[PDB]
Amino acid sequence: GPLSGKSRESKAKQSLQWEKLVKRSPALAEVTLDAYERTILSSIVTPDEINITFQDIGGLDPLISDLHESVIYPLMMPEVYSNSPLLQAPSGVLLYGPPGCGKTMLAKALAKESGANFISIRMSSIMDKWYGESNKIVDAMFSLANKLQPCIIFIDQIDSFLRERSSTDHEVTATLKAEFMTLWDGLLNNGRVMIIGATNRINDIDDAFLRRLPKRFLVSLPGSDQRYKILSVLLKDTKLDEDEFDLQLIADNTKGFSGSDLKELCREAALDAAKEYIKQKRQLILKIRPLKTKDFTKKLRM
Amino acid sequence: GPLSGKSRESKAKQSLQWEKLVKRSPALAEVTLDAYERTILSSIVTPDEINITFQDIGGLDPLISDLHESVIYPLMMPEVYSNSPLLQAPSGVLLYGPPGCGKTMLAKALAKESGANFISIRMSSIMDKWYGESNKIVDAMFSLANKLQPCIIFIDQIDSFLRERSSTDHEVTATLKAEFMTLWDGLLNNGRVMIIGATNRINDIDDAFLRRLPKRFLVSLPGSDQRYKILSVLLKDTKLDEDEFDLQLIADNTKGFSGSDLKELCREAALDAAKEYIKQKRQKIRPLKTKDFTKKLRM
Amino acid sequence: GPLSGKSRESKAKQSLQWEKLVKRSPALAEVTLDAYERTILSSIVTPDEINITFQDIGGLDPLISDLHESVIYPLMMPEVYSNSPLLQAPSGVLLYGPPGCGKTMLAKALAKESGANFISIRMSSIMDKWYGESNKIVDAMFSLANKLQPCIIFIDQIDSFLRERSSTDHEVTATLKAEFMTLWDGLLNNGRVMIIGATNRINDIDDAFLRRLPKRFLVSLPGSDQRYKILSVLLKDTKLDEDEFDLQLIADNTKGFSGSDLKELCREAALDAAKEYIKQKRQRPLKTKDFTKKLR
Amino acid sequence: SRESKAKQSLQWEKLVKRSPALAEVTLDAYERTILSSIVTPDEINITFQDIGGLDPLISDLHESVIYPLMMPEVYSNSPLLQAPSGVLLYGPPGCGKTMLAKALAKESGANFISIRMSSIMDKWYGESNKIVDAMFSLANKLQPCIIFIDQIDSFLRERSSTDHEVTATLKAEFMTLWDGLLNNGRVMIIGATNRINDIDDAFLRRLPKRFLVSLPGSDQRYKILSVLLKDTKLDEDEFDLQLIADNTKGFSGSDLKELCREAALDAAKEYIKQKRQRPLKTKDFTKKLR
Amino acid sequence: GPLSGKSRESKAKQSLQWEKLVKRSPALAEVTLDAYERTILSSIVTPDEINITFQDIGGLDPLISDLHESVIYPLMMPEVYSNSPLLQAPSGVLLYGPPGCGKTMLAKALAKESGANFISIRMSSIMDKWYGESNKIVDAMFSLANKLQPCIIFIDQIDSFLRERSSTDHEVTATLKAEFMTLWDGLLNNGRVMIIGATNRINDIDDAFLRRLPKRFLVSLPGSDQRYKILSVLLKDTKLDEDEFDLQLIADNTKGFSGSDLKELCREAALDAAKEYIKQKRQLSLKIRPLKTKDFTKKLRM
Amino acid sequence: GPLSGKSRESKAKQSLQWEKLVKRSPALAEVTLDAYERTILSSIVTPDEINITFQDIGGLDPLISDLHESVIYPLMMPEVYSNSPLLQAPSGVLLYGPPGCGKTMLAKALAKESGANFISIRMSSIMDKWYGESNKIVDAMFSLANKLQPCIIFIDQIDSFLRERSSTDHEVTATLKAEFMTLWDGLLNNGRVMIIGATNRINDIDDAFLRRLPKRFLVSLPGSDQRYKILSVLLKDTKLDEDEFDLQLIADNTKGFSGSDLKELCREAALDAAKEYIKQKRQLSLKIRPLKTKDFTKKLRM
Ligand SMILES: Nc1ncnc2c1ncn2[C@@H]1O[C@H](COP(=O)(O)OP(=O)(O)OP(=O)(O)O)[C@@H](O)[C@H]1O
Ligand SMILES: Nc1ncnc2c1ncn2[C@@H]1O[C@H](COP(=O)(O)OP(=O)(O)OP(=O)(O)O)[C@@H](O)[C@H]1O
Ligand SMILES: Nc1ncnc2c1ncn2[C@@H]1O[C@H](COP(=O)(O)OP(=O)(O)OP(=O)(O)O)[C@@H](O)[C@H]1O
Ligand SMILES: Nc1ncnc2c1ncn2[C@@H]1O[C@H](COP(=O)(O)OP(=O)(O)OP(=O)(O)O)[C@@H](O)[C@H]1O
Ligand SMILES: Nc1ncnc2c1ncn2[C@@H]1O[C@H](COP(=O)(O)OP(=O)(O)OP(=O)(O)O)[C@@H](O)[C@H]1O
Ligand SMILES: [Mg+2]
Ligand SMILES: [Mg+2]
Ligand SMILES: [Mg+2]
Ligand SMILES: [Mg+2]
Ligand SMILES: [Mg+2]
Ligand SMILES: [Mg+2]
Repeated sequence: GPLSGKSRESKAKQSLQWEKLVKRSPALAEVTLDAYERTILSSIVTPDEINITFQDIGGLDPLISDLHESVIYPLMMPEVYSNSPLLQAPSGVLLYGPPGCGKTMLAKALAKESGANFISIRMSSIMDKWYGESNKIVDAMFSLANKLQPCIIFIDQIDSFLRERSSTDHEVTATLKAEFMTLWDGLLNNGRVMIIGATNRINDIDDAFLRRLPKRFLVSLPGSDQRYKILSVLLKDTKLDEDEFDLQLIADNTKGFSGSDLKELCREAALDAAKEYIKQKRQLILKIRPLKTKDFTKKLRM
Repeated sequence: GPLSGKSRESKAKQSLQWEKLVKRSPALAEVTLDAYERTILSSIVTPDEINITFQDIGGLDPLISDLHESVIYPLMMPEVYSNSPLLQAPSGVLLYGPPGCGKTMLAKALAKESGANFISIRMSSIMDKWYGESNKIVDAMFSLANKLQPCIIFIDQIDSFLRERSSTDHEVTATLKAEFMTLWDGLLNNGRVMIIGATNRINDIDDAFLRRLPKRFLVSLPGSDQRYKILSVLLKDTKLDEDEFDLQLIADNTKGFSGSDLKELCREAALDAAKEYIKQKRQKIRPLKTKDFTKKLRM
Repeated sequence: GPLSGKSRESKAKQSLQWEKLVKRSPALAEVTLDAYERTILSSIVTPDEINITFQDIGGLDPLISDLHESVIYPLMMPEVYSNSPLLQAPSGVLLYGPPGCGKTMLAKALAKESGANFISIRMSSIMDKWYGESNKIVDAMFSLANKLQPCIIFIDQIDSFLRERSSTDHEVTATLKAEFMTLWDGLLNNGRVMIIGATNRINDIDDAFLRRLPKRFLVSLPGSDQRYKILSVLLKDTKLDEDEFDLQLIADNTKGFSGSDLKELCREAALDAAKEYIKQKRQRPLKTKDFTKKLR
Repeated sequence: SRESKAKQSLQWEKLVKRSPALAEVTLDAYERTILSSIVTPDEINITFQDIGGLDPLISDLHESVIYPLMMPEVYSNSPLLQAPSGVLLYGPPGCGKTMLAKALAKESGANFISIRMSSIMDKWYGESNKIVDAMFSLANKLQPCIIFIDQIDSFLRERSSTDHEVTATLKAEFMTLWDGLLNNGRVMIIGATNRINDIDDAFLRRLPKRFLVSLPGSDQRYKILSVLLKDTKLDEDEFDLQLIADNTKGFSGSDLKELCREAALDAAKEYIKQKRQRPLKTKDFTKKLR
Repeated sequence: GPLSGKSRESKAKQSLQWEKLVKRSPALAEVTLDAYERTILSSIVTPDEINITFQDIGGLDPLISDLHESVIYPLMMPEVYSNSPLLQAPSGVLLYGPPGCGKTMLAKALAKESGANFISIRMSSIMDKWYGESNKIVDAMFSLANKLQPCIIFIDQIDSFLRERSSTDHEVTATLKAEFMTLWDGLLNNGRVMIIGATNRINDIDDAFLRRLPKRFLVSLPGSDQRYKILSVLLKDTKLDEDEFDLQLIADNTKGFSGSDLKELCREAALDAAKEYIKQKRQLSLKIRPLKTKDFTKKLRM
Repeated sequence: GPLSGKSRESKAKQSLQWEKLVKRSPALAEVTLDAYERTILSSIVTPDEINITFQDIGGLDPLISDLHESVIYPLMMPEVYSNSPLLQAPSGVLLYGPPGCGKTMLAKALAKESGANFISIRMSSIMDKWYGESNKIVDAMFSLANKLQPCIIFIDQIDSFLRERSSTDHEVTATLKAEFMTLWDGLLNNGRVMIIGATNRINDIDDAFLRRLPKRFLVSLPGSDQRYKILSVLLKDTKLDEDEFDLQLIADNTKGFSGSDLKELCREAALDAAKEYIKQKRQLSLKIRPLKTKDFTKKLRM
């Protein structure tokens, strides 16, 4: 058994994740897991833990539709695509581009809406100082993904785990990467198991690992209409002026703005728009003023 | 388990920090911690460890007000800002500018007055020779900040921690930076956790790491009025001449002077003004005059 | 495990330095040190190791007086300077100027006669190939300097230690310098701890690192009176003829002439004045003629 | 490597053979790595007597280097009579700075660290600085020590921000250990170079005694020719060494050695041909010159 | 019940060693031994087992004399040294240095000529998988050494038995080392019991164990005169040509050679010198050819 | 006894090897063994298990002769070498060099022709997860090698065992190496026991272990004549065309080829020559085809 994951809170988290998985998939109750796979179970992300929905992603509607029709529907609905063997889901999916464009939000929406079991694994859980523990951890990760047959394995910042191999790499790290390469695509074919990765450095990933991510989505910087959609999504459920507000000017004048930059701009604009409301409530501890174009003009450069 | 948290002095420091945190926040007694989180607990900076007040900072009054209204109140008073989802605290805060302008001063004031639990982590504690211990250290730091729900993780000199990723980066360093990037903004959203960093080289920070510091404060070189306020703050509770001392001359003639430079100038002026009293004591302090400050100023 | 000690000679040196520190300051016997702090302990210079005092430095009398009144008395006498918040010792001290002007011996006299526990770190001990050990070494150094509360950390040739940070800098060195800047002036204030450096390239020092050295002493090339004082200091307990010796002329003829060069000139004058005496030993007082013979 | 450890054992054996008191001295691993670069008088075949044309320079070098470092008891009356911290042998190339270093290593017999930049330089982080520290510590342990760095202008070049990090830190550590607070014993580092101006002033101060081994004069060239042409048959009537010395104008020691070697080979060429199947004269010397 | 030495041959060896000890010391017949002490008795080195004499060690005459005057005579002749309490033998002796210099030769000479009962214990005879057996083995070893009152306990390669303690040490190893420390120098003072140890890595030994070895002997690499003495000892009772052999030249040109290296060189030189005699004996010249210098030069790098 | 000797087929193998040893040496009937010695018995290589003859090794005739007169004859014929005490067999033999040059062939020929009892033991059978079992295993290994008095303890890849000692070594591994050092050359002298090692990285062996291997054979890369002899002995009992096959050129162009490389080249050339005959045999020319230079050169680089 793995020496890590023996904590009482760890066991409680594993039991909680297993109960959630069994509640979502009743057929999962007949599946028995190893101790290593039970340790991997703590990295499962349920739909509940995610508050991001595909409707909360703006400016990526063609990308969202392509991701659905090429990733989610083949993986989650194999009966429709069973007519031809070339209609299967890809073994790997890579979301790459400049930071802040929505790769992590797309991964969150995949965790929430796809319906596939999701493992958001981090390298802290994979790495272990003891000999041979990391290889068994990856083996358990792949075996658990095979057991929860429609599974997605997510590795955020995948350019570090799947970095280019070299002689200067650590022996345990190199063996771990080789084991991941073998289990990803080897003699024993996986089931409906997909490894989804998000990264900013596309060229830092090993060629043998980039080959295992054949479906690549370029979440690039948003355009003017894309920025308008992102701003409309961010400024949803937030009151805006019916006459003075002009979202087109904000979308056009945010040249070279990522989604996170637009989120910070919206947060700042809402803060200085409601400053009067926080001033009133701080004395106690009316209504928040609808957002105006001018509030965006002060914190933008024209 | 972890490494370097097993020393008796280290365990005593962890127990002291946990006791201070529980005393400050009585609801924190029910929180249980892993051994890695206990190791991170030695990096906790409590308000009693900081002697620096927000009123002890001069020349940054609009910066202090903006930092308050956009950082502290959304983080520490979510009930006021709960009406709208866009009124939340920033994911990260960067205090960047020329050295000596008061970035560490603002960080100390945040550690003392914000009321947020504060972790001042240094990369000596994060780094570990053993394999995979540093990634677990990062994960423990983030989980501890999540448990102490209004937490601020402070990383002084964040340009080295968040350096731009390269193919020549060390494998442990690169995996550590990727793990910090994932936990900073990933699938599992953090609570009221904000990472505050101070740096002189903002360009050395990675673009994806500058992404996670969306609220940026430029603590630039002080102006004439800013120098006036800084020198007035430094010379507080220190005797000054009523008629023979003029401070506007010192503020105007200290062109291109940071707060540290003004502190050193004030220290030298006090030293060679009270040298006579020091010589008498070695065997009252004279009021400070503007002639003394002109003596120590090259102009 | 710092991997820098763990040797019989290293452990013996560390125990010797700790015994000397406890003998100098009896209050240190209750202080417990970590393994990394014990590794740092080997770089500690006790006053008995230094054979140079303040009376062996000449031509820099107002620099010695200013260094005393601005470094030693604020640091070693807190009760005298406790009246005002602007009378504390500096967080850093920089000795800069042309080489051979008297900065290394000034640091020697600081290690000998100031009274503070003295740490003369060389970058080789700090530079460790293993991951994260250099930063732990720096942290242990700062914690040990805080434990021995009156302390001075000396970095000779601080220009390369505190060089300007760049993208071409190694990752371990960049984190080392960042950790040094954090512990030098960060959230956790140091005690009576200051960092003193002697260098010849002040411009090579990083601006943020130069900021942490606010009390900067400029040791320039000596003047005529300064060179005369240096020659008088270098010629003590030696035979000088009353009528023949003219030290003033030797002082003026040494234009642009450093203290190390003054030592070299004095040692060459002694050599070619006592050549006959040492030849008789194997088998003449110092005058202006022999000094001007070596000079040009 | 096995060969490196064998070389270290070789040098250690030779040094304890010369100095019986060195058996109790313990060495660090980096100290043994430095000891691998230590040369001995046995492998050097050049004597101070073989240094012709530099008699006044040889006498001054002896008086300022050999005796104050080998006889502390004679010079113990005055601290100013001690050996210098560094000695620089600068001048035009081919004048015999390297052979001066070999004669210094041989006749003095000191523990000679004839060390190079390649042995100091290492790819791993912090290795070169530890190498320099162990070099100076080993020089402190073997108290009669001279450290030689041939072509020291490249090693002690002017410091700049353009310099690489590792070599700049290396130069800073060498600067610290050359004259620092932990004062060395009878340790003296000697450099031979052709570009004295290329050496940093901070390193210039650390070689206070300098040696200008210059272009030989007519008498100096005659002494060089007389010294290097020993154990050779010369016809008394035919030979005229003064004319040969006066003919070579502006010729370095290396040029004189090459000219004499060419003349001797041309003289002995006939004999070699006969073996396969004559004394040296002024005509062969004058014919080679243009 | 020690569960070791239960075999018939081990019991026979124990009985033979006890008989030899009783023959050597007639007063030893009154001593009754426990079963664990009988198990320790298998490690007794009676001097007839050793063939090495002190004379058989060359180049260590000052070391041999110092070892005698400071180790053997204070231990074996306490009547002479009983005038002052500071003249007793040390509680431990460490022989350290590069391998092949003669530490085991000195230990063999001590086993053969000192006259002290010698126990050459090994880690296999100490370690036991059963609980608490190894500590009882060490206790029996110390009690037996006390019973055979002039005794020497030898632990070859002592850097492994007395390695530096750590929290990563095995429980039985840490308990064993603590028990050895307690019995070595504790409340109950030992008799004329000395723990002589030979090692190559003195720095690997624990500081608390190096303390219990206060008399340290450095058997370093031999010098030219020392190598000449070693070669003279090794080439004794061997035919060498008077006119042709030059031992001094071989001693100079065997630079950086340990005693074992010189032994191997002498063996190879004698082999290639006598090869003719072996070639003549295999057919079944005459007498063995006396060894000359060239037989050593051909096997030397020089 | 340990857990290794409790298996049924392991006990059968041990009984078979003991029967073979008694059949080869009739004096071995009276010798009895401990349980650990019986487990060591399973690592003993009988000469009939080896199909490699000293004549099967080509190009190493000077090395084979030197190995014989310096290693085998002193060990196997002590009556001939008993006139001089310096003619004994070395305590250790090291075969080092680039891989594929014939070190394992030399060890096989030593196992089959030398006549010594051969212990070719691997480190898995030495290592044990239990406390102190590895030390007892090596102690029984040396005791058994002493009982079968002419014995060879061969450890292939001797660099992994006998590696340079370090503080990062496992405690059981460190005690194992120390026990091997003590039994190899300690107080209790071994009989005609010699440890033969084969390795590629001679520098990885510890200095104290390299000392215990004084006789060293450098099996370097074959030269032109050496490669000619290796190809001649590899192409034995094989039909070769007298007129067309010129082995000298094939020996000339295999620059840098080891013995394994020449073996693979010969195998490929033989397969290419016999492809037609083998295809014909699968359907059932009718005779084998003599080898030619063209088949060897087509696999080679001119
Ligand atoms: N398409 C989008 N629509 C609305 N908001 C977005 C979009 N993309 C990004 N954001 C905002 O940016 C923030 C972070 O985005 P995200 O973490 O997905 O970036 P990323 O492209 O994955 O970069 P990184 O790989 O560095 O995390 C989110 O909190 C979100 O509010
Ligand atoms: N704005 C200010 N008002 C008053 N004092 C100041 C100010 N800025 C700096 N100082 C003085 O300078 C000292 C150090 O300042 P601080 O460490 O905050 O500089 P910094 O901007 O963080 O630069 P660095 O990041 O290089 O440390 C403080 O002790 C403080 O007394
Ligand atoms: N002011 C002085 N009085 C007497 N001797 C001096 C003086 N300055 C330098 N010296 C001589 O120089 C040596 C000390 O070196 P010094 O302190 O000059 O180095 P430095 O100025 O720090 O230059 P660097 O930074 O290159 O080390 C002593 O041996 C001493 O003889
Ligand atoms: N001083 C010596 N005189 C004669 N022979 C020696 C001497 N030292 C070593 N030898 C030869 O070396 C062989 C083994 O030496 P020994 O085992 O004593 O080495 P060691 O120093 O104990 O190294 P290790 O601890 O690795 O065994 C002996 O058989 C002996 O022939
Ligand atoms: N001299 C030789 N004559 C004939 N065949 C040889 C010779 N040397 C090697 N070979 C062939 O090489 C093969 C490999 O065995 P070999 O003895 O070369 O291993 P080795 O040299 O010890 O290399 P390693 O160290 O990798 O085991 C053998 O099957 C043998 O057929
Ligand atoms: Mg992301
Ligand atoms: Mg700061
Ligand atoms: Mg200096
Ligand atoms: Mg031994
Ligand atoms: Mg005790
Ligand atoms: Mg093999």
